[PDB]
Amino acid sequence: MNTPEHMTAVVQRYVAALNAGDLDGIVALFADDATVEEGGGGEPRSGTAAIREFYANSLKLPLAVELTQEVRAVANEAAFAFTVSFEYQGRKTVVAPIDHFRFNGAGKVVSMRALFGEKNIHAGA
Amino acid sequence: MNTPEHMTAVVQRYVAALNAGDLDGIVALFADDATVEEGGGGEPRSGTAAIREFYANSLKLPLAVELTQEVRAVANEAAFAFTVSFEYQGRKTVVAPIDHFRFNGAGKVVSMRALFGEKNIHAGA
Repeated sequence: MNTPEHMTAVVQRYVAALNAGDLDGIVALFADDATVEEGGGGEPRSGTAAIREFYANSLKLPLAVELTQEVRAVANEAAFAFTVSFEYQGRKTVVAPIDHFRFNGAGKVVSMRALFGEKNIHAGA
Repeated sequence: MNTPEHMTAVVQRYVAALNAGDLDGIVALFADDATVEEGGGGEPRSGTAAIREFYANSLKLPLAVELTQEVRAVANEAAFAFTVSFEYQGRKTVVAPIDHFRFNGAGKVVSMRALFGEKNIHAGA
């Protein structure tokens, strides 16, 4: 049993932890044998240490992360639309993915799949 | 090979066909052995006739359908956020799901999974 309220709060913990650059808090959301994958990126990575590494790379720059719509949560799944903004060498980029989490009866995330393509990356020259 | 431009246009064909109540046009997007599923609804239904039936039910009332953000398309997948609005016995409802399509190398949809929960259903008394 997962509630929609629980899964929504887990998405919001996730978004806030990227904002905070809190890797322990991001990884604590996941089950021990979870996997993470980004749609057009490399193969899925599985289990606690791999998941940690995946996110450490995401965080080399401070990130401004925000949900851009209400979370969709039902049954044991949640999907959400959001943006990740960051600065580098004087240019602001805003990336807008949609991510999908699947939960276990424990309420932990067993899989996260993120989807964004080159059209979802908004940045001046 | 699917392009992001193709998959995005297939999402927009899909949305416009719900608007038009064009069931042939919706079903023509799918592969012959595709499946459709709604997250907290019944089991997945598979193949052309089942898919047709799934949508005929969706269309008993005229639907105003609109993408509410840019489509996310990458690799062979696309996800999108949208709303479905309709009227019944004097009340306007707006439902806001996120749907996920997976494509084959032919460019047809092999699976559509829609996610929305009771918090994504916006309606007065």
